[PDB]
Amino acid sequence: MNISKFFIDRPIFAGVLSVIILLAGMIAMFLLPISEYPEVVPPSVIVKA
Amino acid sequence: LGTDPDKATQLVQNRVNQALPRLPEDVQRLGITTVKSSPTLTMVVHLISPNDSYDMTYLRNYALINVKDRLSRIQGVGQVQLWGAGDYAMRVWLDPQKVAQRNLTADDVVRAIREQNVQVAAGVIGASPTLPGTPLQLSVNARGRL
Amino acid sequence: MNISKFFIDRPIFAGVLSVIILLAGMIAMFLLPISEYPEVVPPSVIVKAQYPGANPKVIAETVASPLEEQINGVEDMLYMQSQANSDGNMTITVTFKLGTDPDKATQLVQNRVNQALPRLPEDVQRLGITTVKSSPTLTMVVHLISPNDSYDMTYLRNYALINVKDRLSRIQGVGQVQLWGAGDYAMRVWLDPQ
Amino acid sequence: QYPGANPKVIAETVASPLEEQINGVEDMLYMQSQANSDGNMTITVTFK
Amino acid sequence: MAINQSPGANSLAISDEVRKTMAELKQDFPAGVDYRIVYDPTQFVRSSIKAVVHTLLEAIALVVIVVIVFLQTWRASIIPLIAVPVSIVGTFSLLLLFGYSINALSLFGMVLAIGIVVDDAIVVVENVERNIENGLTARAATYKAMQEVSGPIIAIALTLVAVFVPLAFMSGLTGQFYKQFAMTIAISTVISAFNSLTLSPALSAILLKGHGDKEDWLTRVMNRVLGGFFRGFNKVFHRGAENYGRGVRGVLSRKAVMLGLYLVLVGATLMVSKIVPGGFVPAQDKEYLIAFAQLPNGASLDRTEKVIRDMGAIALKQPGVESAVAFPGLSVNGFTNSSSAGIVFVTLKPFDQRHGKALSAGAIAGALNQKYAALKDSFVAVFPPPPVLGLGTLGGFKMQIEDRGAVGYARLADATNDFIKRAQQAPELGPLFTSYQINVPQLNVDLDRVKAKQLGVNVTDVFDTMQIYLGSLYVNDFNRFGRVYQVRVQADAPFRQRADDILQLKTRNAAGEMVPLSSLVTVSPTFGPEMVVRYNAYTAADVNGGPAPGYSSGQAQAAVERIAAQTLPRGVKFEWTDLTYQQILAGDSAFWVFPISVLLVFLVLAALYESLTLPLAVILIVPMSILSALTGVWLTQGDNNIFTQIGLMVLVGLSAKNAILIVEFARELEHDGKTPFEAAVEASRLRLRPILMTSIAFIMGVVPLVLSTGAGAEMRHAMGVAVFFGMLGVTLFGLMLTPVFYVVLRTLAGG
Amino acid sequence: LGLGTLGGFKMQIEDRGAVGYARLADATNDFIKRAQQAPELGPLFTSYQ
Ligand SMILES: CCCCCCCCCCCCO[C@@H]1O[C@H](CO)[C@@H](O[C@H]2O[C@H](CO)[C@@H](O)[C@H](O)[C@H]2O)[C@H](O)[C@H]1O
Ligand SMILES: CCCCCCCCCCCCO[C@@H]1O[C@H](CO)[C@@H](O[C@H]2O[C@H](CO)[C@@H](O)[C@H](O)[C@H]2O)[C@H](O)[C@H]1O
Ligand SMILES: CCCCCCCCCCCCO[C@@H]1O[C@H](CO)[C@@H](O[C@H]2O[C@H](CO)[C@@H](O)[C@H](O)[C@H]2O)[C@H](O)[C@H]1O
Repeated sequence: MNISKFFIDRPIFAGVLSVIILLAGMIAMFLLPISEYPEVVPPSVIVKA
Repeated sequence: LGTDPDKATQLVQNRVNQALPRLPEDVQRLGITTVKSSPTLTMVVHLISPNDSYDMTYLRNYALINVKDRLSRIQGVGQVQLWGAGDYAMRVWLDPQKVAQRNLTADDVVRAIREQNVQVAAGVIGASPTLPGTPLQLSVNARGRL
Repeated sequence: MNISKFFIDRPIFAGVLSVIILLAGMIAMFLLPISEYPEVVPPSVIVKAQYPGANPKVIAETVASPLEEQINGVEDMLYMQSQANSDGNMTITVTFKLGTDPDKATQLVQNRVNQALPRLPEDVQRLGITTVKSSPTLTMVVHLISPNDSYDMTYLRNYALINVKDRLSRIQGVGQVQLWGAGDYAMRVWLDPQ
Repeated sequence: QYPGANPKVIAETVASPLEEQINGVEDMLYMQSQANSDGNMTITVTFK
Repeated sequence: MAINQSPGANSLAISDEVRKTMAELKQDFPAGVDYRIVYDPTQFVRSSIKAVVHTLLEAIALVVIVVIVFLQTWRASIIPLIAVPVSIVGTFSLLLLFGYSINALSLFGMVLAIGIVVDDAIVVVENVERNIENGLTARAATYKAMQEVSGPIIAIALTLVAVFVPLAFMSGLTGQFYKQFAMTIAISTVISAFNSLTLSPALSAILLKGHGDKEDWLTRVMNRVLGGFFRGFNKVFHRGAENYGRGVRGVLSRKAVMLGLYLVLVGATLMVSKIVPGGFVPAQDKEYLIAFAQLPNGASLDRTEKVIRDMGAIALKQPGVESAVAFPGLSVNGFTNSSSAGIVFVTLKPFDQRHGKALSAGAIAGALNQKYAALKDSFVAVFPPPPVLGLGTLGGFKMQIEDRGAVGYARLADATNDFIKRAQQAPELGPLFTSYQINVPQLNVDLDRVKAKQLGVNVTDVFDTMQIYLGSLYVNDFNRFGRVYQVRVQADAPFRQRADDILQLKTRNAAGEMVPLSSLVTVSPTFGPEMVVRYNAYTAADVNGGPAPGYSSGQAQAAVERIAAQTLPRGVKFEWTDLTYQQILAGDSAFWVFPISVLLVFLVLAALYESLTLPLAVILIVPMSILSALTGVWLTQGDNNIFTQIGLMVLVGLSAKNAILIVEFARELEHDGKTPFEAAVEASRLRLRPILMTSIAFIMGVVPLVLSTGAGAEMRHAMGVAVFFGMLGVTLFGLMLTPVFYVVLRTLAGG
Repeated sequence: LGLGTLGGFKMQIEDRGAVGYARLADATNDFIKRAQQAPELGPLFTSYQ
């Protein structure tokens, strides 16, 4: 009922998975939307005359 | 919350368009605008005259002419809003005593402005179809707007 | 590592999977889009307006210029250009960022153009303004022809307009039928000003 | 509405220009206009 | 009638339906009305489809041939025969799921993928057959061979994805093309891997004959008919294998000398990469030319229709020409209407048709240009069509000089001609031309406003007279067959052909007196623009130009930008607008795509070998295949266009696959207690045969694309010799250098 | 709601060649009478007046 046996014996493989996790996070870090809050104010439309 | 801003704007635009002919003529002539509110304020930039050389209407016009559309083309900028004095207009400030002196109504002067400040579709000389071996197609220019 | 064990022992199971792979591939083959190239040209909206007789400068400044004032600053706009011609036509091409949805862009540009619309001369308004998504992908060109000069260009265009154009426009993936040629039929009154 | 106008007049001066413009919208299945003697004009555009 | 298709449409379905509809409608045509399918570019994609289908069959046959020669069992050849079509055909379903399409790029992706899928099948079946030749049974040898390769199969799939999928994430037009190539190849690679683990070994377990059990029906006849050939090829193949073993031993002895040669060759790769001129999307005969006619400024449309008819007749007498599709009045600037300009699209006969050597699209165009040069009423030039309709320039720029400060049409024109005037000095820039014209003849009409109003004449009456008579007002609609058609009034033809026809027009004053405009207006000659183009809400003048294709765009655009900063007067700025403005927005992903992909392949390999250094034994080999390919294109003096680049990419992938199996084999041999030297040699000898099998399959596929004269064999041979040299180098460098790297990295592993 | 006797069809006789409303009714009535003379259809009604 334990997976970690496989990775204990192959530390480079474990590192490869973790480094890939790290690289994915770095790419995403530079693609994310940035703002002070999320979209919490309900959208509205405005008509002027 | 969570309604899509763009479709909501489109629906309200369809409805306002339906309403438009019920409006008075003048509101129609000045126009209606229907726009999605972009609630997220990134920053506010002011145009300024630090020694009062140029006034609020000059500054708003300059913003409109040189700044607003470039900022609005920055990526992720959804809306640039000008807040300040009114935009430029040619104002004619009637002296109603004088207007009556020449026995004129304000209606009359307004008609004069409509008569004498108007573009012209001056026409084209030698345009198709033409009969002989007419050599040139010449468009006509004529000052219409002041 | 024997991931292959289960199938080495069961060749029919393995064949069944590959025949499923194959069958799905053939189905998609008959459902896929076919084209010469992918969508590479950034989408654009086109606004068209006639002002007959007006000089290209008059059209540029009293027709095109207000429309651009209203269009300018639409979301995802890459750039825009208007073109006024001495034959009185005005054409604005608003190009959007690649990956914009053409339909959303056309709806935005249509709203802006409507805002500007009362600013146009009465004659330009009366002839009408149109705003459409450009379909950059040319599938084929079909000409109507009069091979013995029985009928003239305006006749041929009228025929295309009446019987031919809409049948074509209804086909399936046809996004636009565009007629290029002489003008349509009209009642002309040619004054002798003398 | 075109109050007082004859159904043929409505069909030909109201319905016909509107349908000539509507014609060719994307994914349009078909369209029908209907002009009534009480002056009403109704177009139904059915889409895919 | 131009029919334009929607996104995600079916060119073929649409074209067939149009032709069927036209055939049905022609049955109602009044006598004297007909239709012609003037231009049907969907035929292009159709040929590409045939190109794939035929190339697939050829390839399947080839691999079968190769298998029969090397493994000398007809039963082994069924393994590719089924595996390759299943992989390629299966790709379409995942291609659909990701909302891709059958376009020319994706079909080319598939033809390149055929190589990778065929290599997969060869690797699996050769491994099983090799174990059988070691005396095992089909089931047992299939088990052993699959335990030998199933790990490497998964790792190579991942490595190929790591090479290709990052390419799909580039920006702009290049990105949009690579997206098609790479997604198609990646899907095929994943599917082929899955088949390589399930269907190929199961097939070979049930079909490969073990020692014993021979002759059945066809094997006996095949040995009977081809035994002499088998015996001879086995003899020569045996000889080559031992000489190769000697060569590996020699290079492994002088490993340091080998490293020196490798450093030299890496330099040569950089040099040839910079010596071969860059390209993007090569020039394709699209079966028509565009001739432009520009008459003297302000000329009438009747003069233009005469020039256009002459051009058409001249073209119709020119060989290879099929039709003259003419538009008097059509301007190249915007496809809008001009009086003095027109276009004839000269459609050419089909490429396979009587187009011969001297009768080609470039030849036809040059001849038409020479003949049109003797039309003196107009400037005429016939140009080759755009390779992709919608983008044009193909390694050149266009920009817009903008009047931002109400500087007027005249001063803006002066500024733009001054910009062209400073820029033709010598910054490698070319024939910068413009289309901004402000000297088309015109008429200026001066209305004395006070004088009109003293004569009782309204100024709106003067202008309305001018518009209705000279500009033709639209009045209202009239009904005809239930449809609306526009009544328009205008002065008649004789009464508007001529400047002082203005003066003979009469308005009326308030009193009822017809005042002629001879008495309230002056008509004078002047000059102006015919088309006003306003770019980004600024009146603007375009200038377009560029360097030769063996120069890039960025240096040229730096030159124009500097020149404009030097030359443009006050209030007259400029902007870029097209492919160049879109590139300037792009952050050139490539600078992160390639590092990311090499890092990803390194990690994948590191997991497979459990080594931080063995991945290098694969990665260090890939520059060499680039060299092999680039020298090939250089030896034919072609360019590094995106097609040849995706070819380069598949070549790096193939070389990586071969290296990965060589290195993994050496590693397991070393884990069996072999010294790195003997492990490298034994692995290289073990993998030699399958590598040769794939290489020979490709080279025999390249032989028909070299012996195809008289036909459409420009791009056939153009990628042909490139693939020959790419294959030669991929094999040579892989077999002669991966063992060397293995021993070097392996004896630089600890201490 | 929205099916209109699905075990049936509906069709459109179109004046494409400027025939009269009267001549259009003539065509429809000829069609209805000839469809009664073909023994495969049921009762065909119109609302065209
Ligand atoms: C094993 C390797 C195979 C490589 C496969 C290459 C891609 C093949 C694309 C398959 C075509 C899918 O798209 C399909 O194309 C066919 C013609 O082929 C179109 O067919 C259309 O043109 C043909 C012209 O001969 C007509 O006979 C047909 O009745 C008409 O509908 C279909 O309407 C469309 O659904
Ligand atoms: C795009 C991101 C992808 C992230 C994931 C990348 C992971 C890459 C996986 C590649 C496959 C690794 O699979 C691994 O293969 C090696 C072969 O070297 C096997 O190991 C092998 O070598 C050992 C040496 O001690 C032998 O004794 C053994 O008999 C054999 O199985 C592992 O049992 C298997 O688990
Ligand atoms: C199976 C494996 C799959 C492999 C996947 C590989 C994916 C690689 C994705 C590369 C992404 C390229 O896409 C590009 O990313 C960069 C990364 O910041 C962004 O670029 C940005 O980065 C800089 C960082 O200082 C910002 O300051 C700047 O405003 C902008 O240029 C772009 O806005 C985005 O378009």
